[PDB]
Amino acid sequence: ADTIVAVELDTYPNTDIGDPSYPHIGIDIKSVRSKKTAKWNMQNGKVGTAHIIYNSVGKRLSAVVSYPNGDSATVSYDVDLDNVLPEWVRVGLSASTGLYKETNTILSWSFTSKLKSNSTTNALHFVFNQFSKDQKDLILQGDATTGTDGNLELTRVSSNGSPQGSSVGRALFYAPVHIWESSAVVASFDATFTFLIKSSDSHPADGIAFFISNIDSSIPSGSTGRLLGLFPDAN
Amino acid sequence: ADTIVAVELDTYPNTDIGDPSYPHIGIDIKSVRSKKTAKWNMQNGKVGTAHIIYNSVGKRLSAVVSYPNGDSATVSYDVDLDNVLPEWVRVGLSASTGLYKETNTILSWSFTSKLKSNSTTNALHFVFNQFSKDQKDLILQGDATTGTDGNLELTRVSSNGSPQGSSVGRALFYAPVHIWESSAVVASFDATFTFLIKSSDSHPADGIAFFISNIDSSIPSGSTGRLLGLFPDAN
Amino acid sequence: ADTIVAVELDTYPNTDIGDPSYPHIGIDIKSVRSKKTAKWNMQNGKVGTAHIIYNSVGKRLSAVVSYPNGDSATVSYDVDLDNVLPEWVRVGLSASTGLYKETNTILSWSFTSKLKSTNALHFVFNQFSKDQKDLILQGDATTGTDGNLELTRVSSNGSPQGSSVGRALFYAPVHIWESSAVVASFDATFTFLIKSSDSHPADGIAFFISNIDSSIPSGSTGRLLGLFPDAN
Amino acid sequence: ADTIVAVELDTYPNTDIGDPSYPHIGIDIKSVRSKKTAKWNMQNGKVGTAHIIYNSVGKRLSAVVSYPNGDSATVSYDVDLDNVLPEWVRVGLSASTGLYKETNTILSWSFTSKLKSTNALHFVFNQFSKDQKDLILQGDATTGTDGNLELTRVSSNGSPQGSSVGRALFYAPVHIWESSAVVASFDATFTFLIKSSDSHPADGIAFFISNIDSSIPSGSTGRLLGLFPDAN
Ligand SMILES: O=C(O)COc1ccc(Cl)cc1Cl
Ligand SMILES: O=C(O)COc1ccc(Cl)cc1Cl
Ligand SMILES: [Ca+2]
Ligand SMILES: [Ca+2]
Ligand SMILES: [Ca+2]
Ligand SMILES: [Ca+2]
Ligand SMILES: [Cl-]
Ligand SMILES: [Cl-]
Ligand SMILES: [Cl-]
Ligand SMILES: [Cl-]
Ligand SMILES: [Cl-]
Ligand SMILES: [Cl-]
Ligand SMILES: [Cl-]
Ligand SMILES: [Cl-]
Ligand SMILES: [Mn+2]
Ligand SMILES: [Mn+2]
Ligand SMILES: [Mn+2]
Ligand SMILES: [Mn+2]
Repeated sequence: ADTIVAVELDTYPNTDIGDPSYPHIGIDIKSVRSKKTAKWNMQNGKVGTAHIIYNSVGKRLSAVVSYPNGDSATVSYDVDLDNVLPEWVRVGLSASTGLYKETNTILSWSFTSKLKSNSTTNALHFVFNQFSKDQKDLILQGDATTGTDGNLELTRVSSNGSPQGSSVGRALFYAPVHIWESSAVVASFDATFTFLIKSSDSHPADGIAFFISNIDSSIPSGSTGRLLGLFPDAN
Repeated sequence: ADTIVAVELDTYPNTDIGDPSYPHIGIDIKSVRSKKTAKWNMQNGKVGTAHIIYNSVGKRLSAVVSYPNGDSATVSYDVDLDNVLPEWVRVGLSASTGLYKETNTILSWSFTSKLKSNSTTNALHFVFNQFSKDQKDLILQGDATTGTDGNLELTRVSSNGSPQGSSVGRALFYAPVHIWESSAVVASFDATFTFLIKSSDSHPADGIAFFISNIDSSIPSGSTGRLLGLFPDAN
Repeated sequence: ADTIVAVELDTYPNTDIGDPSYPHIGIDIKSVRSKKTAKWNMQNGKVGTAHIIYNSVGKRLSAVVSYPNGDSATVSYDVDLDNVLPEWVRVGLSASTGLYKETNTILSWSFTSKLKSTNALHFVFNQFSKDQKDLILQGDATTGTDGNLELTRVSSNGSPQGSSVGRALFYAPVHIWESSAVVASFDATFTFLIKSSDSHPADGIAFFISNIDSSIPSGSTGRLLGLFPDAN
Repeated sequence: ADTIVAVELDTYPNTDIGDPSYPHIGIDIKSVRSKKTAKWNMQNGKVGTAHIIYNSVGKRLSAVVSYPNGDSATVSYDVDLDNVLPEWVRVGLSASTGLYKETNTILSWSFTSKLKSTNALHFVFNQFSKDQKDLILQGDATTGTDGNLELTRVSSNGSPQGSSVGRALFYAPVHIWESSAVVASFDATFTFLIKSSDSHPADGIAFFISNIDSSIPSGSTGRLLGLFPDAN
């Protein structure tokens, strides 16, 4: 199976598999059953921003999701990712729908990774504030598409604009990322994305995640719905 | 009194005032008596590197000090600096000597502060990899000088190069820094400096600190030696 | 007198002192009579963006001003700024009104200077604060609670006032060149909103680089854009 | 054929194909016969640094190569690279030897591309890894355990070999221009160590920008620097 570290924006409470009974942000270490969650008020049709932060000194993976009116949710988890991730990874965004559905629109995405030693460094930084129709530095998987409106649609949307159910899609940056290296004194990464989740359903579902995977990661078969395109099962 | 948050590279164990019985790196929140320390092997005459990291999501102030042979010490402390620091600060480097002495030479210093909200930001970044004789964007205090060798000598050195006792000096960046702001979702800062501590004494003393202070901070009277130019007393 | 290098966004043609007969962007080296200009269609009430670029290798000072519909004006001038500026400088934004007027609202400003062989300064304001401790405000310039920097005076009911001048300078001096550096470069970007109900908007906005102790020259409202004591 | 824009650090004068009669730095636009050159004193066994700078406003491609004693050579060429390069590219380093030889050791490489109206790519290698998954190595190029990138072949006892050619390309394609961008800029820096015990060092190192599927052209050792199929 793939190795997955992720931050989930989980719009649907699947209490059968350990979700809390409300929409939530979560930290996922090799399981869709978050090691840590926090209550999250997803604002239907509003543009939200997620920030994800980690470094090898503090060994704490932190995330905050916020909307323009000021409401925010935060979750942190203490973990040494050196003991979890392979040395080389790809980084990506994933989203899904199931019996319920929502747009999983990404308006922007930035990422920075640094390996530091004895000086004021190896580094990778990319930022997309507009996506292109043929975005050659992104690997799209599943239902994910980039449009001429400058956005990344992780899950399927109809020609009339409406989201579709039982959809799953992901976008990974093209280059592998050197996420740790034994001679480095500091390894850090940061990610930010902005998103627009909109639904006319009885309940929106399923959510968006930022994830870090093995370089050859692919969408697990059957990972629509509650598995967020990240995991083959709810274990 | 000034308000001080600092990371100390403490070369002399002052066990009377709560130092551990070995050289150490420490996190100082409004007291020279560190809230958290870790054992540190200072390598006499070698160039070391210190990295300091904080963000308002994880609320953990982390530091690591390392030398070219690979040895490193790390300390982290959980603290919400919003409840400690004023909104506007200056950032700086400080060092002292006492009855024992050492060179407190800074070879480079970088700093980044960011205030983020709902997007992929206000920011300040500076880096000095060489200091100038007349370094107009630095406020020097006490015995601190910049040379034509490209370094910052925080404490006094004789014409023959040898360090002097009972010395104290500091360098602050000229512009005030907006270290937190209530509408920001993320406030983060990072600092890195490289240093060369060298001594022929029976024991080196006293150490170097990176600090964040009120904008009008000055060297407390009598803060040579164990007080590291940061504090008026050992309380 | 001060030493001034500036990029001007000149909304009012003063053909009396060398302006072309249209609004224009210009490169100003120690005089308000631009060394190089390009025609500029200022879009009243729209948010524009100015990008300014220089490096000591190419020794070209370049600027472009653009609006969201894509219309843009560009101007470039070959100059070795080592021969013009003091080693240490301050960097700033300036604007003026005169007999005609406009808002000179800055929504964001960023700046980067590097000396490589690296020393570097970078700041970004995407929202300004009411009491902006790392800005030196001169003349009529204020920062509000709307996150913007108003370079010239605006009345309580929101409207711009005439014969106004104001500037904002970054607090720290900047080391703009150093003889041992292989590359000295700088870049600046700002976004602005110029709005006018006048018969003609005037006078404009500039990004400028000055001696560290620069102050608004006496009488520099109107066509002198808060930068120069005279039209020489 | 490939489409190539390059900055060459040319250690061997091939006056037969248009080189000046001295080692030189040159700007190459779709041909090995540089559009612009400048005399260059390569310092055998010393670590040098190359800085390359371009932006779509000034439309000047500039480069400087320098050593720690301060000696430097600079070359600039006015060109609109929108008219030359494909929208998407890969960026890389290339080097060759021929009948004379040298080490073509890269100690560090950084690159930044930005499209503003911002999209951006930045990478920095200050130490290379043995299995460098974000580099595409072509020809004789290898990465070691000493943290360096060896573009041409070196023998087990450390010495450079003749008629060798190798390149390293960053794994991700780069969006080097986009029609809606107001500013498209890129910058690259690399540090290198060219060492030779030969009667003359040869042939040199280049930073280059190519079509995304670029490969070493057949026969491009020696004076063609791994970039071009011929001297046209
Ligand atoms: O922050 C800055 O000053 C530079 O970023 C920008 C520049 C131009 C435009 Cl249109 C939008 C942005 Cl965010
Ligand atoms: O990392 C890079 O590629 C750029 O940084 C440098 C550039 C030139 C020199 Cl001499 C030294 C350094 Cl650290
Ligand atoms: Ca769920
Ligand atoms: Ca002590
Ligand atoms: Ca005018
Ligand atoms: Ca040649
Ligand atoms: Cl369920
Ligand atoms: Cl299952
Ligand atoms: Cl004691
Ligand atoms: Cl005391
Ligand atoms: Cl006139
Ligand atoms: Cl006059
Ligand atoms: Cl020849
Ligand atoms: Cl040929
Ligand atoms: Mn969940
Ligand atoms: Mn101590
Ligand atoms: Mn004019
Ligand atoms: Mn040549």
